[PDB]
Amino acid sequence: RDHRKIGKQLDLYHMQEEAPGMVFWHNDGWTIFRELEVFVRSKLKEYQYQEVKGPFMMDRVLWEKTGHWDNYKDAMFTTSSENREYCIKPMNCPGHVQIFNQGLKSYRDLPLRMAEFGSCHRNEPSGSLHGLMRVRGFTQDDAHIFCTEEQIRDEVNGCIRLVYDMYSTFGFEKIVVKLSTRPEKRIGSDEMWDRAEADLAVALEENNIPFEYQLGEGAFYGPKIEFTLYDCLDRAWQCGTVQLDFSLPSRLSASYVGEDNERKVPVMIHRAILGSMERFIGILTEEFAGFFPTWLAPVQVVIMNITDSQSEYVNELTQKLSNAGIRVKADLRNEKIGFKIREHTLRRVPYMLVCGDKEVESGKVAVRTRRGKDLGSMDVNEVIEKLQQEIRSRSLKQ
Amino acid sequence: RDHRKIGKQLDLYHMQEEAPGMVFWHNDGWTIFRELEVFVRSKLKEYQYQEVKGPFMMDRVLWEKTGHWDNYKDAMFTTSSENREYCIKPMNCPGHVQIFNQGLKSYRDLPLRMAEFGSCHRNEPSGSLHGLMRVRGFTQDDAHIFCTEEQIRDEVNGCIRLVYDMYSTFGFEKIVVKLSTRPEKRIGSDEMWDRAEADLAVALEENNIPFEYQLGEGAFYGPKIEFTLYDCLDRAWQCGTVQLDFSLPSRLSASYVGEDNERKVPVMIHRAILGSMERFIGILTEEFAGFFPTWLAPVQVVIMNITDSQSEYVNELTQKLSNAGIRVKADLRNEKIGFKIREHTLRRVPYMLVCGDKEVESGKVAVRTRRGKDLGSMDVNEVIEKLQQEIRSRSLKQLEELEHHHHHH
Ligand SMILES: Cc1nc(N)c2ccc(-c3cccc(S(=O)(=O)NC(=O)[C@@H](N)[C@@H](C)O)c3)cc2n1
Ligand SMILES: Cc1nc(N)c2ccc(-c3cccc(S(=O)(=O)NC(=O)[C@@H](N)[C@@H](C)O)c3)cc2n1
Ligand SMILES: [Zn+2]
Ligand SMILES: [Zn+2]
Repeated sequence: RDHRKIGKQLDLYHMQEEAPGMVFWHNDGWTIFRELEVFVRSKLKEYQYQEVKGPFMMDRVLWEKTGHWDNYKDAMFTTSSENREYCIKPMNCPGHVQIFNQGLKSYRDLPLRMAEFGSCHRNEPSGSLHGLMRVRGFTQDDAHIFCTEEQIRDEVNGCIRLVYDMYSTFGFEKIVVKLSTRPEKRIGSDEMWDRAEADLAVALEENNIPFEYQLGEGAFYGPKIEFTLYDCLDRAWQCGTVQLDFSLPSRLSASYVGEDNERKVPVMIHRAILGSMERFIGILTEEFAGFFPTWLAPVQVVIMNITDSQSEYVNELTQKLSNAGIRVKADLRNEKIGFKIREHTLRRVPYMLVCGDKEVESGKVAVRTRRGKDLGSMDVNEVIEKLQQEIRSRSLKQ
Repeated sequence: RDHRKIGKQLDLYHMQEEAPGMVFWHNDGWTIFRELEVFVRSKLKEYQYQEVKGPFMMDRVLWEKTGHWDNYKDAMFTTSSENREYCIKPMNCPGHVQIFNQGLKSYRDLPLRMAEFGSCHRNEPSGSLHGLMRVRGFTQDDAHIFCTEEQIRDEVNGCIRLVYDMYSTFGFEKIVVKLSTRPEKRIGSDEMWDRAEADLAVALEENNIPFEYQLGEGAFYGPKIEFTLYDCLDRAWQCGTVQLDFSLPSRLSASYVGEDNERKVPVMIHRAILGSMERFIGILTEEFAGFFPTWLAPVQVVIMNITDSQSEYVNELTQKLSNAGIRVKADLRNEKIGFKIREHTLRRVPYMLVCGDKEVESGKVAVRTRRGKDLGSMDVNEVIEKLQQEIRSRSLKQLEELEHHHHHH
């Protein structure tokens, strides 16, 4: 099952030829995107990240300094104003360094972990575009960690642990790791590349991760660990990535005062855990075949009446569920109850609550699921507490 | 005092010449921006809005169809790929209509209220840029409501109610209101403009809102109610706006099946309540002189020790307040208590919890505020519950406080 077909059926998003590779998130798909942002934020809270927002575009001059112009030119969208040329950012790193560069820094500030849900644009050839997997405008759950050489091992280990921690929520059984080494066009010395590739290879082995080399596929600024997930057709897609950069901070004049009073350039680790939100949503859509776990489901509960005799009770329950923080809708249409149930089932709404006269008298609800399971009559507070528990725990099934 | 000065003082954001009019949001300014998004979302929910995201760019051909190319050329950034020209969006409306246009719509689907925190770029001349108030890249708390002619009154009224509801949280109740009428360069017939302008005036009148006309200041596609807020120099900034558009939906082939199975074109109401997030933060910054309400404050509480002896205790408390959902920092430095209070007052931190030996003993904290007020010792759990309530109610004013700092009484 193809995320593009499911995305249309569940009204998640669309794309059009007036904007190739550019996603229009509809309400329900955007709800998924936002829930993923909430999840990421909760994880970055524990791991102590800042969260920032950089500018959408910056002077071409700045992208010339980083090496992006010489090593990344063809991917970049450019625009002009008042005789100055700007690049729409294809990466968030240079903006993060700009923010790091505001205010004197010392060893006391390191490791400084700086995250952003960063909108990137990369001008992918149109013949290479595919659904949500390969687009031109996407958002990374990005971060750059500024640290000392002595902190590299712990900080890279932290990124690796974050990947497996977050991925375990979604239950991925196939996670293939690649180590992508020096590409033909690059910055930094061969010596720097030797150290950076060895640091990543050793980090993988210390974490007991079998990996394969992907020769020549590293970033222009540094080698990359890539966490690869697989779509329905078993095509490989880079999702999480951890990269070691001994070059950009220097090109952008980043420095701090060390514990020993020597002013030094910080090491920068680049990482994304999900990768791009769009691609990760494509993956989840296929992985679950549109049956999103309850915490991610655009609409968690639909409550239906049999006739308008139960309209008032249905409205009351809907407000009660909604105030409990559940994404709930009332379906009060003059349609047969079996017509309503089938519609919400096909929409993959996890839970459907049916209210007939028996339910109104008892203060209960008849509960069924999108898999056709019939949970019978349940008391309203019990369904609320069960749902709240499954949402709060981000449970994989139930 | 200017929001740009306070912005530096509180490390909210900065700007550089490498990106004129593009904001770099630091952690603490982004915290305020994010909390405003949460607040607006709470209202989108209550008022029954979808929330969507349109793409940054779309073909110039589409922008030509709207009348934006003729009427809005100067302000648009363009870029190209594979011999096709794209406009970076200056508004979110055309993207919303593209979403509406997916799948057959019926009168049953109306009113359809579609919100977006919509990132816009407008190529403002560099000479007229001004801090956060006038930038090139900004985010509107935007929405378009697609409705029938019979629904206009209720839907415009709903937007007006939403403006006063949201502004009341900040203590803005006496709002200056203008009705901006047809500009010299416009689309749509005189008849359509007469109607749209009357509809907005009747809505204001029905709501007992005094207003003035502002001739020729309407959007190219429709007239605008404008809600003005003032900065420290009493300069008038457009914040909230509610607009009536009988032109764009037809230009972009929007339709729905009416009750007699006839094809109809939806009316579109545009509105932003805060305006742009950047401009609204600038306004709040100046209005409160950086004394943001606790729910918005980048750092809500600072816990400080006197000597090394209380460091262990402060850390326990910081962890405890942090698990309770409060934005809290520890200040463990070898500095005098008064030195710390002055710093965190300049940082506008609502509450400062002072921990000496006697506090370690009794499991309590000595509470001070950024307004110089000594609130005595309180129990940790008492402080937590009171902060939680101040945050959840989005209270304008602090514990035991009559009047928050605000420039306009
Ligand atoms: C053209 C195109 N289309 C997509 N759909 C894409 C989807 C995802 C990615 C992608 C996502 C995360 C990371 C990277 S990366 O280039 O390997 N790395 C970076 O960008 C780093 N600067 C970042 C992790 O700090 C790339 C890149 C894409 N590029
Ligand atoms: C150039 C520039 N710089 C800013 N800082 C700006 C800050 C805010 C605004 C602004 C905010 C809200 C609304 C409008 S508007 O042009 O009047 N109206 C619209 O854009 C409508 N399409 C929308 C409300 O649906 C404009 C426009 C700005 N333009
Ligand atoms: Zn990066
Ligand atoms: Zn609009």
